[PDB]
Amino acid sequence: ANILPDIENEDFIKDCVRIHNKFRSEVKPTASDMLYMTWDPALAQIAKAWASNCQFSHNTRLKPPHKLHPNFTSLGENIWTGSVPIFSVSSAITNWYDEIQDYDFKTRICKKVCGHYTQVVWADSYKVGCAVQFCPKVSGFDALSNGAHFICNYGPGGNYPTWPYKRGATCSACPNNDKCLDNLCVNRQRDQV
Repeated sequence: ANILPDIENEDFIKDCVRIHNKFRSEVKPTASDMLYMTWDPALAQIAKAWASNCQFSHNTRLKPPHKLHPNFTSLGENIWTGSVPIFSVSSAITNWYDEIQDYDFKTRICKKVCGHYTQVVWADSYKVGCAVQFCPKVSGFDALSNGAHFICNYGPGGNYPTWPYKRGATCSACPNNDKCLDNLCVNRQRDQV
């Protein structure tokens, strides 16, 4: 019934990009510097290779002295793991974003887990690529069986110890001369796939 898409499936790519941007467009407080996010198939291959390990833990080669993508020094990563029937790109990314309920923007205090949310709305991250793997078992879950294991990687990586974006009037601190589209800074060069 539920299809787990491959990393080149055009609808899968559209869903990942559109749904990330919708959350980035709609943040509160408004963001002055939120970059428009596009797909990167090299990031999706990286996510594919790591998701294939079926581990609920970060790719060990996201930071120096590794360099998996030739254009980013450090990569970010969000992981979602759950049942095949419940999986969709929309449900997984929304589950990441909804950690906002536990994040206090003013103080950066997180009541539980907030680093999926912060990476979704990380202003400086502008490339994403994702993959979902079918996993008979996922390490780090004992009960789960025959699950969907969905990984997105982000370039450049976010989740530095600072606010995920610069709060301010939308698009008021875009790079260089960038124009604004739905509250996002766009740039023909960055945005090409």
